[PDB]
Amino acid sequence: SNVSNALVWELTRKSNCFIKKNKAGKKGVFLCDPLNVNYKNTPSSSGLVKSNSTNVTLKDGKVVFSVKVNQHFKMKNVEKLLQQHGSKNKEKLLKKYKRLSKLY
Amino acid sequence: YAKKIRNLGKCAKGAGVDLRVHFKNTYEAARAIRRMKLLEAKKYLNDVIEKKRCVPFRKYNGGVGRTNQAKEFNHTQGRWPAKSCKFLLNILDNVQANAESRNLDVSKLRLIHVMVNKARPGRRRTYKAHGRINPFMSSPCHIQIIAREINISNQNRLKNKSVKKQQTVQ
Amino acid sequence: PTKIWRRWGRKVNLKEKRYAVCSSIAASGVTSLVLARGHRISHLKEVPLVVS
Amino acid sequence: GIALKNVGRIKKHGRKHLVSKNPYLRLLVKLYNFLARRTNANFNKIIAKRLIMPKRYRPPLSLSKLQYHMANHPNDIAVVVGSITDDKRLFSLKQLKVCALRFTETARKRIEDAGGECLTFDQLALKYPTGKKCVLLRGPTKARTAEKHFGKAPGKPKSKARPYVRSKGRKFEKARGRRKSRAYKK
Amino acid sequence: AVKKVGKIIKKRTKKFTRFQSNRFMRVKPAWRKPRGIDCRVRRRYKGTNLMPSIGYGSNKKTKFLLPNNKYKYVVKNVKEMEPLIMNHTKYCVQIAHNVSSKKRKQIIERAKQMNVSVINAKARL
RNA sequence: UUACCGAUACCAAGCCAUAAAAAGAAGAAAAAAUUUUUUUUUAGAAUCUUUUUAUGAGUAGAAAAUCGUGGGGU
RNA sequence: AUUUUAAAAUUAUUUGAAUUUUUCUUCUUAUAAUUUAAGUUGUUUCUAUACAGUACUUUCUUAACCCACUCGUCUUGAAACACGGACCAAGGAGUCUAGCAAAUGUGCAAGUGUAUAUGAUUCUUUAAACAUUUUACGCAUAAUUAAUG
RNA sequence: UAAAGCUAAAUAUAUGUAGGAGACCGAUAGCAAACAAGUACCGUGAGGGAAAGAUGAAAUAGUACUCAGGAAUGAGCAAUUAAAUAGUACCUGAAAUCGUUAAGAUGGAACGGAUUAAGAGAGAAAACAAGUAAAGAGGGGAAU
Ligand SMILES: [Mg+2]
Ligand SMILES: [Mg+2]
Ligand SMILES: [Mg+2]
Ligand SMILES: [Mg+2]
Ligand SMILES: [Mg+2]
Ligand SMILES: [Mg+2]
Ligand SMILES: [Mg+2]
Ligand SMILES: [Mg+2]
Ligand SMILES: [Mg+2]
Ligand SMILES: [Mg+2]
Ligand SMILES: [Mg+2]
Ligand SMILES: [Mg+2]
Ligand SMILES: [Mg+2]
Ligand SMILES: [Mg+2]
Ligand SMILES: [Mg+2]
Ligand SMILES: [Mg+2]
Ligand SMILES: [Mg+2]
Ligand SMILES: [Mg+2]
Ligand SMILES: [Mg+2]
Repeated sequence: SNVSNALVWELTRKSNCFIKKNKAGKKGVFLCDPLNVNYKNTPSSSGLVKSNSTNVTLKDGKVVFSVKVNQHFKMKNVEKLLQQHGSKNKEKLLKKYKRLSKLY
Repeated sequence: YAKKIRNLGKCAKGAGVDLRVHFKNTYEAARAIRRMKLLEAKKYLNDVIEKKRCVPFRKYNGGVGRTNQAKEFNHTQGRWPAKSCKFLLNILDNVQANAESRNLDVSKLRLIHVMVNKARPGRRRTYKAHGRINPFMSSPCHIQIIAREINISNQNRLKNKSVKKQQTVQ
Repeated sequence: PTKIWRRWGRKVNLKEKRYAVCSSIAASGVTSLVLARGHRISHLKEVPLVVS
Repeated sequence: GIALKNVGRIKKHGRKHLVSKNPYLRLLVKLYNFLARRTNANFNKIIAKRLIMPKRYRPPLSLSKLQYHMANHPNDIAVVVGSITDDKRLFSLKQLKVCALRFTETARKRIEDAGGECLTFDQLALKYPTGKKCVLLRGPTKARTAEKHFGKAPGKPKSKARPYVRSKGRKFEKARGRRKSRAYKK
Repeated sequence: AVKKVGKIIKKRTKKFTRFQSNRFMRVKPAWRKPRGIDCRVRRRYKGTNLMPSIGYGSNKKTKFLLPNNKYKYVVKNVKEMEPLIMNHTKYCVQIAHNVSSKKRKQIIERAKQMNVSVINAKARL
């Protein structure tokens, strides 16, 4: 009753501690949230604002599948996870996971 | 030292710390010297101290006279700065000694770098006029000297063009 | 020159202060806000975090 | 060049965006702006504008005044973009349904007692998005004490502007130019 | 003049130098707008220095893009690299001037894995 | 009498900013490879995004948005 | 991601009229495509089978055409035969308090402000923060009069 | 209840001494004074009143030795140092100014703007080549 997603967004559009914005090359303002898919600073993409969200991360070396109430896991496996708790975005996530896999 | 050298085995250095001679005169002397064989430079310096050949004052030439000797350097003005020459002579001697200490033959040595910088001036007072103290500073100088021993892309079209040009010429 | 009689403190309305306190408490409540504030709270179940 | 006023560019004289950083109020303006633009209902636009306005132009509307305004048409919902204050000078309170930005606590209590309803703006929107059966009201705007110093300056004849004075009493601004006896009057 | 490369139009390759910055050392070239009656630059006489103006601005769409067509993003740390896994064509990394050689190498490695361009990979090489 | 040359004015088009105006809380498009892989994008930040039109001189002065320095909390 | 649609236009068909008898005659019944719609598309070279070259991008440096007077300043008017400025570095000028007002934000609202001071299981920070006793005072809520009022 | 008197507390403190703090200053700042500072120095005198910090971890590493020098210094195949272009005027070492070398220009200024050109430097992150194949050197992740 006191708190809602819009309100949260309003609170944290500016004063976050995941926002990183480029001083050099002024266009670009990123959100480095644990539950942000594409790393845009928008209410419709951020982990903080959205209720249900399912990002893939790197965390500490090994890739982690994260979910929102908050859950953590570890290509086929990823797909299965998505199928289990899911709500285009899935495709995007999958794509991201591929990229993450490439890293080490 | 201010130069670029590559092989210091063929070079002989020499310096003066804070010489109590006028920068301008000594600068002139240095200019006169530079790119000379060392021995020839020495000879020249000796001549100037015995007032036989002048050093031509080309840069710092305000008021400096109009000697007969300056014709040798295509110039009107010149002087015979004695003290400066003596100081310079000393440093040349030092350089020569250094060369000797190394295995450099002093016949083949050229002055590649005769640098004279101005050093920090010693301050004295002169008294003027209506109770006015003015500075009466020396203009001493650092001298550095370095003697030194002395003795793509083709392309097919471009190629074709070239060939054509050649043919045309023929 | 700087002087000791610059106004150093500010009076803040008691009520306003109280309100602020309440709002901070509320914030501490809300998980997302806490996260934003910078804490590594992803592995805590309940964010009004109460202990025996 | 071009012989124009303000060179081409159109002056707009009022507020633009609310300067407030009150997240709830920002949300409200967002909502009502949206409503204004889509449901081009006038009402909504007006509401949005009033939300944007500064604190003096959202003066407090007294319960008594609200009651008076509701008098002729009952049951329909008075909306007030500012604060509603209670009135000790009222005795009885009717069954009032009022939307406001703020209710002072006592006023709210009184309303509750009356068996009335205190609606916030979001609730109103939810209920009456085109403002059907609503009534916009304003509190007394130029009833402010600052406004009593404005207008024609005291000095100009027939001006009812309060001079800015330290205090009241004979010693303060009551002689020359305030009575025929000391040169002139006003 | 105008400096087309592709879709990038730059209207003014020359920097706007301070008026008279050429004449006195004490006056640095950093643009400063001449106030002052009788300035001639302020008054815009033919043949003097030009005044930077908003007319010179680059098209909103290509603005901060480098010749690469990529927005520069400065990066101090591996964690920061991560925001641009989903933007590896639009943004290009620059490694911060203060980053150590080992750390720089690590960053470069990460960038290669991501397929993201590094504009100063050669620092301390 | 023609023709011409000729401005930062005029005209057409582009781009910048300002002002106002429209208007806005869900989805595969293509190419390249050889029916399936690879390549880019797959937007929705309200002081924000998209588009439109007009306009742009300026001392004293006024305002807004930016930029930077020393220190503070985060 | 449906005003790059719709229609206009055009081509090749199909039904019915018209007086401008017409291989561009017009409208309209239907159907397909097209661009004259619905802001540039293609083809072929070259760069180039290159990792920097002498090409390409860019900095500086010189020339050349045209232009360009010493900035600051008071002044109707400064390039001035007005003044200040040899050069360089650092320092160097609307600030802080009191009280009033307006503006705007914020709280509460016929109230509001806990003023001194007290109290606490308050004591590195704590010179803050918290609390207000198990009708203080301010400003406002009423004005007006020289005044008893 | 005047013309006699005393009296603790709450209060003040830019002086001194001793503590403790700071959204204070950081050597042209901060006390005038970070240093043998109310010192040197000036004034008959009352008074006036500066400048001046930093090598290095360690000088219990402060420049041995050799050559040339009258000596200062200089040089070294020599030497402390991690480093001496950290050599006691020592951290960093800007500008003005001056030196060396190179390149360039040069008929009573110079510089500048707009526009190219010619030089001379730098440069590949758009300024070509993804992948596929063969086998080297690495690193990861999973599946059981
Ligand atoms: Mg104007
Ligand atoms: Mg003028
Ligand atoms: Mg203007
Ligand atoms: Mg001219
Ligand atoms: Mg005059
Ligand atoms: Mg002038
Ligand atoms: Mg005069
Ligand atoms: Mg004067
Ligand atoms: Mg003068
Ligand atoms: Mg002066
Ligand atoms: Mg106010
Ligand atoms: Mg007595
Ligand atoms: Mg007594
Ligand atoms: Mg001092
Ligand atoms: Mg080391
Ligand atoms: Mg050094
Ligand atoms: Mg140090
Ligand atoms: Mg030093
Ligand atoms: Mg001449």
